[PDB]
Amino acid sequence: REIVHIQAGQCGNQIGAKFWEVISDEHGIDPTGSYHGDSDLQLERINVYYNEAAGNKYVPRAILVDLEPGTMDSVRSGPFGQIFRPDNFVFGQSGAGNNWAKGHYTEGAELVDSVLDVVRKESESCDCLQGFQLTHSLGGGTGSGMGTLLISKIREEYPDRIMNTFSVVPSPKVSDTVVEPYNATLSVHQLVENTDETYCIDNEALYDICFRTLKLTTPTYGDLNHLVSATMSGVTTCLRFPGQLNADLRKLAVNMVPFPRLHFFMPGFAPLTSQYRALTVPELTQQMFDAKNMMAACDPRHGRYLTVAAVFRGRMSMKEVDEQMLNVQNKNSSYFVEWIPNNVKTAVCDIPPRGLKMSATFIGNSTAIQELFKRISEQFTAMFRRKAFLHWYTGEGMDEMEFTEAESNMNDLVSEYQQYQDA
Amino acid sequence: KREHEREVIQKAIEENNNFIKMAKEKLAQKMESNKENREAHLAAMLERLQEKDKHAEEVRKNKELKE
Ligand SMILES: Nc1nc2c(ncn2[C@@H]2O[C@H](COP(=O)(O)OP(=O)(O)O)[C@@H](O)[C@H]2O)c(=O)[nH]1
Ligand SMILES: Nc1nc(NCc2ccc3c(c2)OCO3)cc(-c2cccc3[nH]ccc23)n1
Ligand SMILES: [Ca+2]
Ligand SMILES: [Mg+2]
Repeated sequence: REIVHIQAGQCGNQIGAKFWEVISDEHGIDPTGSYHGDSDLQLERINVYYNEAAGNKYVPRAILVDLEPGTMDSVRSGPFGQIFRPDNFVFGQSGAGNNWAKGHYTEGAELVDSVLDVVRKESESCDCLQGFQLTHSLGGGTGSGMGTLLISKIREEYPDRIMNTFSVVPSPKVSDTVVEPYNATLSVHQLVENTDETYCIDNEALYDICFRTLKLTTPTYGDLNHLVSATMSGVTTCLRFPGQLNADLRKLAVNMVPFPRLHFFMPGFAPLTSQYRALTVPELTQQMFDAKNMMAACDPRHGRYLTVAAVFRGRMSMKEVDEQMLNVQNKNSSYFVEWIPNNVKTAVCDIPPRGLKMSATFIGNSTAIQELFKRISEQFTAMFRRKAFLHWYTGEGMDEMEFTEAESNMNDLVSEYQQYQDA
Repeated sequence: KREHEREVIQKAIEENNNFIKMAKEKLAQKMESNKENREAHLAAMLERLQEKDKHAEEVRKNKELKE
């Protein structure tokens, strides 16, 4: 039933806010929190993400976290900013200076208890909490360090609930500081241990999509975050609308994750919008499987698919959908592991997103994701072999040993992906 | 994991305090040693001048006992 949403830091809070705008529009909820839709299908499972307050008001089940105030002031002034509950804003003053150790061990620790109090108050009033989703980046200090601290405390107090993240992975092509590879390696180590599902969103890929396909000479953060919000809408559609299926986050996890550590998913979206030509089912199918629509900069022909979910939205022929999904599997069979039968699953929702007649969202558990971690590992090593920029971290109390251990964990994850790719 | 988190934050506190301590003691040693050296320089100069005044007295006491 109920999901609790958490957004931490600058990146996390910008994409989180965009997510709430898009889905609030789909459910017919305006910025004041009043329902003005045309169809009972919009409200029948509204309670998954929204609480009902007095006056038939709908309030997002959302907690907003940062170590500095700036971005949460921008949220509060943003177009839908009044819809969030005021008591759910939890912010410090110091900042974390793009420093994972400040987020995880010093500045963040002072705030974490007050954040957990609000989480507990939201969970306490849930009829039947299914679990949690977190939005954050891995390259900074607050979302990365404090986000993974939060993940650890939530597991300790709610050990049998599902913990899911949408995680933005750094790239030198879109970079704020040189230390991003350190912060990302430290964070992945935590995710391998403490999440059930992590959507890998690579700023490299989002940039290449804006540049090559959508034709934009200077992509802003706003342009990248538009794709992210559309993808997240796609991926939560099956819980959010009456589509026959009787599912919860745990049944989805059981269907998608064959080994506990290999739970990092590659998202995609079709069609890519910045037009009027409607799109045939063959075209949706061909484009959703195309490398160029993937949100993690990995070649799926360089690995094999452990599992795939496809979600189609809009009015279309289910016969034709089945035929096209079968066509792609039968003609490209070598990229799908033979030892998990029937590992491609398909959903259809009648309600299309805003501004499109037909769309498709892709979720892949592919061994080609090892390419992303290798990237990060090389950037890590190039600095760590000379200890460059380490004094920022040891000054907050960390030893070199912790860096060596994190590096080892991530090289092991890569080796595991390779083991299942050669089988 | 929680106990490790406590050890990290305590190590950070400890290093900041140790830096403050060592800078305070280094400064105090320097500012004492400099005072002692300067005072010794001035005391040697004054002592040389007083030895000069003593010699001038022995000279006038030589000229008197000549006559
Ligand atoms: N896609 C995307 N990436 C962002 C955004 N803001 C920051 N980043 C990236 O996230 C990393 C910086 O982390 P940031 O969120 O600013 O740090 P924090 O505030 O301490 O959590 C870098 O890789 C940036 O390129 C955003 O709005 N969208
Ligand atoms: N694992 C997994 N798969 C998904 N895709 C669709 C699907 C349809 C039919 C299926 C199926 C999967 O698996 C077997 O039948 C979405 C999600 C998700 C994640 C995080 C937050 C979420 N809020 C709502 C949903 C969701 N999580
Ligand atoms: Ca403080
Ligand atoms: Mg930043």
